[PDB]
Amino acid sequence: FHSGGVAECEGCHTMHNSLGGAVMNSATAQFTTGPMLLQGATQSSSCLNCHQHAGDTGPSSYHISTAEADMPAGTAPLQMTPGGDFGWVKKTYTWNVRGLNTSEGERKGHNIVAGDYNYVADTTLTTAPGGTYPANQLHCSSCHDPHGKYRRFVDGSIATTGLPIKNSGSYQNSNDPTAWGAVGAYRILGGTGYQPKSLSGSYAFANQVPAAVAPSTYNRTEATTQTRVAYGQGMSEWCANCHTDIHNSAYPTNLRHPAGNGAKFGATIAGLYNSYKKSGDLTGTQASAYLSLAPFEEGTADYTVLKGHAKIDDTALTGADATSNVNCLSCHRAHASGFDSMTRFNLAYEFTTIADASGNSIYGTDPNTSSLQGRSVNEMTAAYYGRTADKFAPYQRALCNKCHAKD
Amino acid sequence: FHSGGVAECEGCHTMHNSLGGAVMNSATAQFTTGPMLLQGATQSSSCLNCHQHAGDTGPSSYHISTAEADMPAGTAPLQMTPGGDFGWVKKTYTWNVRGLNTSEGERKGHNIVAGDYNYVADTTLTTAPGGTYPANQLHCSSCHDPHGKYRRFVDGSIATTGLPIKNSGSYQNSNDPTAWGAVGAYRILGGTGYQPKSLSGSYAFANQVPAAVAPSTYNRTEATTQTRVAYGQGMSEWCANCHTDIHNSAYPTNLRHPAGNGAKFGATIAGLYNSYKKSGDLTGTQASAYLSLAPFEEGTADYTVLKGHAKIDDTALTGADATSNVNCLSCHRAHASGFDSMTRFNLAYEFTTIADASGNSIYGTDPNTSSLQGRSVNEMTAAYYGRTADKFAPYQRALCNKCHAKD
Ligand code: HEC
Ligand code: HEC
Ligand code: HEC
Ligand code: HEC
Ligand code: HEC
Ligand code: HEC
Ligand code: HEC
Ligand code: HEC
Ligand code: HEC
Ligand code: HEC
Ligand code: HEC
Ligand code: HEC
Repeated sequence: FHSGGVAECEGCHTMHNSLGGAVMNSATAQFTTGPMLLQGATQSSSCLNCHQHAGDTGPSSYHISTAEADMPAGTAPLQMTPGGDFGWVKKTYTWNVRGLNTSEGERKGHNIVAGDYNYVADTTLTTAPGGTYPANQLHCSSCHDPHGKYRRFVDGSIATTGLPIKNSGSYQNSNDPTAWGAVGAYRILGGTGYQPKSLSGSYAFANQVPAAVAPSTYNRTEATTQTRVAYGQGMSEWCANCHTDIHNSAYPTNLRHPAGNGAKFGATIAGLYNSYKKSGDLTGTQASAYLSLAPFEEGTADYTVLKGHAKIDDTALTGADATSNVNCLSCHRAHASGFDSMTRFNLAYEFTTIADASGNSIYGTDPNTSSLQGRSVNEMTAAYYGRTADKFAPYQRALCNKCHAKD
Repeated sequence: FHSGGVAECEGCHTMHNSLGGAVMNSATAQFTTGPMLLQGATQSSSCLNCHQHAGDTGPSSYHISTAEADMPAGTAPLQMTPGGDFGWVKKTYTWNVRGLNTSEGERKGHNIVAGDYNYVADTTLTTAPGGTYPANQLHCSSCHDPHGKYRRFVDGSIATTGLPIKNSGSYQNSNDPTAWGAVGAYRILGGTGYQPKSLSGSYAFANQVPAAVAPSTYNRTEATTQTRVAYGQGMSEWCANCHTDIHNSAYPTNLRHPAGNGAKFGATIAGLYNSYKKSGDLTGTQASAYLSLAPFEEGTADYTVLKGHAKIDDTALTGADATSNVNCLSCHRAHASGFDSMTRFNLAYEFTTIADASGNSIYGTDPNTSSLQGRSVNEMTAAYYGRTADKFAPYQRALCNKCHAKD
């Protein structure tokens, strides 16, 4: 559809809301289209009309959210992207240990605005924490560039114009940009000047598009092999481009957890990342010890090495480096994850698992517990992207001790 | 929260000092956390933000200090732990018998550093008496391990890694360490190599974690039954691990009061411990004669016997043994006690009580006396953990004649 840049130009837009007499999208009546001539009531329904295919038997191809008619109150959202399902924003859990605990769905993700799909905007976070960016204006075109104008050339520069776009910058089986044609940006997100016309403020992006290489055929379970995304240089600065006061390139002279190009691993931290396998099983290696729940920047922009370190198979499970950096997106899965702060981690209880009597592991036996937190064992399994009770310690503590071994 | 080891990982730390837009701890402004990313101005406010619940009607659950808004100048701190309240460090008493006497609150406890709770560091004791350990650096993580790394295995060995942690080593209704999972240390204190990263000296712990079994539901008055803590082997050596020159395993070849594994009771001393009930009432027995104000090591590490001799009820009031040792923590309650040298004893006046005219006992009638020492009778009662004028002799001398009968 997109193929690096702008797409089939009626795929998202519509001109008269009519094609063969029929309404092109029933959210608005015929002979009136909607906002910015799009197919939908908002700027995100024109994304969610072929993304979010209603009716799924697993994470299929490129979809990023699951229809509400597919999920009851007993199952998890059924698409496993590196961004995660937006269906997690409509999950409010109530478990009754020593009182009650409400883990509402507002805190689990970016509440995009989509009236026809009941994606209500975030009510508690009225603006972005860090900047002045509104949450009643956040759409899918608010951080992605829907036209995909941003290119990359043979010298790695990124420009809004010049040589035309031939394919996507992600997907390691892509092509290199030539002297006659450019390759589009990684996951066509805007940068260094991007602002939608629908915004009436000084909300211009001032950070470049993040260099990374995602793997093709990425919607998968991670019970067998892990999804390695290259995450090269500018992911933390791009997340800082709208959450201004959050990133931290200098630790400590800000007293925030470091995230940026200057947020290097120590030689101590990189050894603790490579050693950690389970709780107390500090026997890991440089190679064959990687966790997608805590990635790192590997802070170069050499796309040959980035396509080398981007593989669906386990042939590229190299661990940390002393010169490796810290992502924003190390914790905080990008779209939504279902863990009350959009993080990849269960941080509301002290150990993420339960050992059943003869000591193998489970996630629990009952939603009304403190360890499992008002959900099924299948929903906690799918929240860890199909990672079952094994690959973890039986009483494994919170997974953000990966690169400190504070166990 | 902790459950033997490291906890809900945002329970003490914070990453951006923001959650739902609001500041996670108002001692530091938003988008800057504090020292070591903790919730508070110091490393102890991140302990005292859910410990020390402001507003109490007695010793409730697990709290260790009382808020200053709960105590006037007429009442005592209201939590009775085996460590004692840190509120006792802010009690300066002035009684005017033949001049005046100032019993300042610096001498009554470990002055931890907490700027938001006005716990000022100790000014007279600049370092630890016995070592070179500073008092301007003492925090709750300075003698406890805040991550609780130290484990114990099925063979009683203690290691920093190996099998993971499932529960606390204290609390006699705990579980035994299995071949698949370890039990955390007694009262998660560090040992044999513990040193915080915030210290820039050679202050490494070289003594093991003390073997003991504390009783569950311990915050209580002791007007009815006593709180028996097992206190097994290494409490005196662990207190020696930072107060180096103080402990004494060989008496006399040091001329200090003995405290250690080699500081055994004599056959004379163990008989004097069992005989002492009150002043002059030397009629006690082996069984049914125990005082929590003067415990002993019972110097084994057999945790079955230690959980046997750890009971809130009076079913385990066995007295001394000829092979029993002497704690540090026999005198000197651990956190703070309010007796000008952190001891469990009133050692500033010759008899701890007053007989009122027809000879029953009181603690006094007036703070401006020598027997009651500038405090209420209720504050002296709560300083003895709710022990009233009875259970004592009417003119009972200083309680450290328990195991000598030097009355
Ligand atoms: C100028 C006054 C007119 C009139 C009378 C019509 N158009 Fe358009 N049109 C455009 C595109 C891309 C489509 C197909 C997809 C869509 O509707 O968005 C159409 C469709 C129609 C139809 C119906 C055809 C059908 O199959 O039902 C009719 C009757 C029609 N148009 C009439 C594109 C454009 C424009 C592109 C910017 C312009 C201008 C117009 N049309 C203008 C007109
Ligand atoms: C409106 C509902 C949409 C749709 C249809 C998509 N997005 Fe996003 N997206 C964002 C970021 C930072 C990434 C990259 C994360 C990573 O690579 O680890 C993505 C990725 C995607 C994909 C590719 C699948 C993937 O996980 O890589 C797709 C198909 C996709 N998006 C579609 C950022 C955002 C937002 C930032 C606040 C917003 C809103 C959206 N995306 C919205 C949408
Ligand atoms: C990389 C540059 C970023 C950005 C833009 C954000 N984070 Fe974090 N975050 C983490 C945790 C554990 C929480 C919840 C508790 C806490 O704040 O300590 C958060 C919270 C946020 C928010 C606000 C959410 C809210 O409910 O108010 C925002 C806007 C945010 N983050 C942005 C954890 C981490 C990390 C773990 C080590 C990493 C790295 C980052 N976040 C990085 C970023
Ligand atoms: C910062 C204000 C804290 C907090 C919240 C706690 N401590 Fe301590 N502690 C120390 C020792 C040697 C013990 C065991 C004493 C015994 O078992 O007899 C304890 C015990 C505790 C407990 C359990 C309650 C109890 O009395 O057993 C709790 C909840 C607790 N602590 C919390 C030693 C120290 C210190 C040594 C100088 C420092 C400082 C602190 N603790 C600080 C704190
Ligand atoms: C880089 C991909 C980013 C990460 C990681 C996060 N963001 Fe955002 N963000 C924006 C707004 C207006 C909000 C409030 C709306 C809402 O919360 O639904 C947020 C919120 C978050 C949150 C908190 C989610 C919660 O409700 O608890 C997290 C953890 C988060 N964001 C992480 C705006 C923007 C934005 C503007 C165009 C960008 C590029 C990003 N955010 C990027 C990231
Ligand atoms: C085993 C639990 C211990 C007992 C019993 C005592 N200590 Fe300490 N200690 C340390 C410092 C730096 C000081 C000076 C700071 C201050 O006094 O507030 C102290 C002080 C004491 C005192 C005197 C209190 C007074 O002001 O009169 C007593 C009676 C005492 N300590 C008993 C340091 C440390 C430490 C370093 C990490 C450890 C493990 C201990 N102390 C342990 C014990
Ligand atoms: C609303 C304006 C959006 C946004 C923000 C995105 N899409 Fe789609 N999309 C479609 C298909 C078939 C694919 C895979 C094939 C391909 O990428 O060429 C995608 C992929 C994406 C991506 C990933 C691109 C990358 O470089 O990896 C992104 C970021 C994305 N989309 C965003 C199909 C449709 C479609 C109807 C056929 C509609 C409408 C949209 N997409 C709308 C949007
Ligand atoms: C600051 C880093 C600290 C330190 C040094 C300690 N805590 Fe806590 N604590 C909390 C709760 C609910 C309990 C009882 C339940 C349980 O122990 O699992 C405790 C208990 C302790 C202990 C005793 C442990 C033992 O093995 O007996 C100790 C030594 C201790 N704490 C030290 C709750 C909190 C909490 C917020 C919910 C905060 C923050 C802390 N604790 C912080 C600290
Ligand atoms: C889906 C991937 C789209 C395709 C294909 C095209 N457009 Fe688009 N457009 C899309 C969105 C989600 C928005 C809203 C942005 C906002 O400001 O809210 C737009 C907007 C426009 C605009 C408005 C001005 C601007 O955004 O700067 C114009 C003029 C526009 N689009 C033109 C346009 C053309 C010419 C396209 C085909 C070659 C085209 N769009 C395709 C989503 C999508
Ligand atoms: C409260 C009980 C805490 C929890 C839960 C976690 N941490 Fe912690 N941490 C805590 C304190 C009081 C301190 C200060 C120690 C000092 O040196 O002053 C720390 C410190 C750290 C550090 C610094 C390095 C070090 O102390 O050796 C790190 C890297 C750290 N903490 C990591 C960490 C992780 C990964 C945690 C959750 C799994 C975690 N901490 C929880 C108190 C508490
Ligand atoms: C992919 C790496 C990564 C993960 C995930 C991560 N951290 Fe860290 N953390 C680091 C690095 C690197 C440092 C900097 C160490 C240094 O400066 O020596 C650091 C520093 C810290 C510090 C300050 C320590 C110091 O020495 O000053 C704290 C506290 C901390 N992290 C907490 C956390 C918490 C809590 C989590 C779980 C939410 C977490 N981290 C997850 C990599 C990580
Ligand atoms: C729980 C036991 C315990 C308590 C409390 C205790 N002592 Fe002792 N004390 C002993 C033991 C055991 C010895 C060693 C006796 C021996 O070596 O024969 C001893 C020895 C002594 C000695 C040396 C006696 C000798 O024979 O050499 C003195 C003096 C002394 N203690 C004073 C005190 C004082 C003063 C207090 C009150 C602060 C006190 N003790 C509290 C147990 C205790």
